[PDB]
Amino acid sequence: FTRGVYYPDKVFRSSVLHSTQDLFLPFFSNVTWFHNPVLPFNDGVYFASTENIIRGWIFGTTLQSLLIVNNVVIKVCEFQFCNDPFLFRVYANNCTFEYVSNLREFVFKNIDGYFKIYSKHTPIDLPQGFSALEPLVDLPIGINITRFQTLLALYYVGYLQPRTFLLKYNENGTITDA
Amino acid sequence: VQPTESIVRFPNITNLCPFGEVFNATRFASVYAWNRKRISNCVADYSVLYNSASFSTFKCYGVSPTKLNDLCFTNVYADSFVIRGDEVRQIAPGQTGKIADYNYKLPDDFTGCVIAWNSNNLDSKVGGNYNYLYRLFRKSNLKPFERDISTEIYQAGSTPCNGVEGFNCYFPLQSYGFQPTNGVGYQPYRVVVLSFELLPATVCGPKKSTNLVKNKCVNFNFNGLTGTGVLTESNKKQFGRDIADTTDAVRDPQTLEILDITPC
Amino acid sequence: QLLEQSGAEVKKPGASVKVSCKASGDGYYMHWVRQAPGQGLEWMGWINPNSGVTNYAQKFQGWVTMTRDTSTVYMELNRLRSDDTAVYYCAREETIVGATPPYGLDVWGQGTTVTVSSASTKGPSVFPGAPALGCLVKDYFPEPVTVSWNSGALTSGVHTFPAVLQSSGLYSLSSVVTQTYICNVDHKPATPRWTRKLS
Amino acid sequence: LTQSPATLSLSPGERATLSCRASQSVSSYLAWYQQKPGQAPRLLIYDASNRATGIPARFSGSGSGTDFTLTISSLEPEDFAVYYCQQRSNWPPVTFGQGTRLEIKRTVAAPSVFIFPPSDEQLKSGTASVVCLLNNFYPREAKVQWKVDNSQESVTEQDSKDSTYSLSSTLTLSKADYEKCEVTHQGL
Ligand SMILES: *[C@@H]1O[C@H](CO)[C@@H](O)[C@H](O)[C@H]1NC(C)=O
Ligand SMILES: *[C@@H]1O[C@H](CO)[C@@H](O)[C@H](O)[C@H]1NC(C)=O
Ligand SMILES: *[C@@H]1O[C@H](CO)[C@@H](O)[C@H](O)[C@H]1NC(C)=O
Repeated sequence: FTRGVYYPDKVFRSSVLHSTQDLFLPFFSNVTWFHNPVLPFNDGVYFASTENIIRGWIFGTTLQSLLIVNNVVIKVCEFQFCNDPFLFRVYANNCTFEYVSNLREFVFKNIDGYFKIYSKHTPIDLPQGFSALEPLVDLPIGINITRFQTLLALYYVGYLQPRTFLLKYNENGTITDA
Repeated sequence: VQPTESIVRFPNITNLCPFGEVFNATRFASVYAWNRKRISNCVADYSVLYNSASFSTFKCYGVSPTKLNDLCFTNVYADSFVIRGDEVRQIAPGQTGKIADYNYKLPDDFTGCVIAWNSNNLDSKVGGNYNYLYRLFRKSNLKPFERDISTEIYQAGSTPCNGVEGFNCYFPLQSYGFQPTNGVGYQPYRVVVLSFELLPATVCGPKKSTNLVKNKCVNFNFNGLTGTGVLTESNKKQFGRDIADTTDAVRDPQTLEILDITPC
Repeated sequence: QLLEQSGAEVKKPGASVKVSCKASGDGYYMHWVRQAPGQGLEWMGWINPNSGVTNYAQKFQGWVTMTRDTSTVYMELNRLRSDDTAVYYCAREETIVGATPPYGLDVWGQGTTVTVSSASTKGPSVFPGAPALGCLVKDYFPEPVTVSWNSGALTSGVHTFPAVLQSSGLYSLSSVVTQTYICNVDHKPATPRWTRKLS
Repeated sequence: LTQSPATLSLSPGERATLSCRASQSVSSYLAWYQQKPGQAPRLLIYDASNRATGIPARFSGSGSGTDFTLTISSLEPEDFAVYYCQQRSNWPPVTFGQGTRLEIKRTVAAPSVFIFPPSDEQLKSGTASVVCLLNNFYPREAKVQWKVDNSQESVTEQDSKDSTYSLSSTLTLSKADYEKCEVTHQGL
């Protein structure tokens, strides 16, 4: 519908109309209602899991091998995964980076050596409202990612396109229209 | 009204950057597989390098070497490798040869500094040093900042060949013959490329933070931003710019209150 | 390093032959270079010991096949002819992964003599060459023999010419020198002895 | 590859100089080998100027382009052998050279010639062999010719006490044809 509009820059604005050119999810596009297959990671992935079952994600190429486990544990070691990883039956050489810190939307990107994760969750198919997503974390690893796969403890997936929007702030500095 | 004094507000960091671990490394790499190290969250002293007389080449491209201790940087890198002495002129925006075509390519709109000195004392054995390699044959040029490691026989226009050298089945690499009785220009130089992007900032040099002065036409420097305005107190909330594409608010980097900028 | 050879061996025209080269020294190739008698050296091929990738010469495409295990490396040659009588050497070559190696073949094995003949195993025939006096070892197979004088009690003037090949497939050499003198001839591949008295 | 000269003659104390002649490009490393008769070869120089481990200071090669030399300063009595040059490239991966033989020079001598009639033991067999012998001469060359009213010859190597040669020709004839040796030499 009108989901997946985030804050592109780190600039406060107020009572204006601004026009950017970044990766977005197109309005009135087709998403894929899943019910855990490996999926492509083309240019960025909108994610939206309405529901404590959806735990984390694995990001990689051969399945180097980014890992998010939910205390968000993030490890960019070189891993050996099983056929169907789930929750701890998930899985080491040259560990390089480590980090620890209803409707729940997420937007993932991978550009320029950064790894950008955006977040928002509201209480409640996908609803018809309009949401903004404040950025959650910014990970400097710079790796090669082509496929990904969610995890579970035994949702929806879009894809980001290059477009050109025209956003709308207000008196408080919050996107309410596009 | 003329500006009265100067205001400098940098964050309260005190660690220093690992330039020792880059320049004073024991062994560098070869140019076809060149090393890389991303530098962030430190204080960088570019006064202990341009004052050293050891470096026989200190170019800078998007910035002058004197004015390095005043800017705040985003995305600093460092690229270490060993080349031969008459190929340092190729490490530049837009050159041709065998290093700037199959080994290491810099973009056209480049902002950084190239440092290169002599290391014949460390990179020359008696029989020779045959394990500093460079790529000699490739199918096509490189994109800027593209690495390529492969030991495969370069098939030219003939019958194919499978891990076997033969008629038009050359080896891809080539070793420099560094023995210490070479002339200069055949001796091992030793190169570091510092690249950084200007204008979230982390790395900048040792300037001392002053205090805060309000309701006076002063000159300010908030972690990179130069200008001339009057600082007041804000209402609701970095870089805070408005419809005129100009900064009129700024978060104070040492105490998280929001300030305004009214022009004098 | 230290490299070991299999040992000398004699075959038949049309048969096969397999030569080994042990390496008791733990990133290097193995070359095989052959030397026909009274000729220069000649390259056969190389084999990578780990991955088993081989390259052969242009002249030996179809006749030579080099194998390995895990070190010990084997070279096998089939369809023998009269032009495959030589000594076979194995040579170590230090390598650089990716480029041409600038070091040469520094460690050589000692050599494997391969004789390809048609005739049968035979004993010598000593003939006393009285006049400067010489026992004429004649019409034997295979090379070598050993000739001494006075059961090894004379070293000055003792000549022993190299064995030449006749047109009957048998070798023959002479042994001259300048009191009773007796030559003593042994031939190890069949052990005959002919202690001929020469006058 | 092509070496020159074919044979080379010196005296102990001279200065040896011999040359190879390589091919196409600069990715064409070259080495030098030494072989004594009855041994295995031995590395001396690699990449045309760098000595291998254990080689003394008198072996020293040079040369660049398409011309390579090996040069020995002071010639020892243990440095008489055969020498090879060996390229390393892509299309022919080895291509050894042809060989250059090194030897000792002394004063021109003359051989003491003998001859041997066939013994009756051999005359019973059906084939007779008549030996004609030379001893201790130093040119390298001689011509032994048979005159009656074929043969093969064999030559020993350098002697380690006076550096001379020997030779023996053998006229082989049947019994019935036997029922029915001029030495050409420049020192005589
Ligand atoms: C990422 O991986 C794919 C295949 O694994 C490869 O084709 C591509 O070149 C890689 N990316 C880079 C920047 O090398
Ligand atoms: C920065 O460091 C100074 C000196 O230690 C301290 O007084 C100040 O409160 C610090 N500010 C923050 C935001 O940590
Ligand atoms: C590297 O070491 C030298 C002394 O060995 C020192 O003078 C120089 O400042 C060092 N460079 C650094 C730490 O960047």
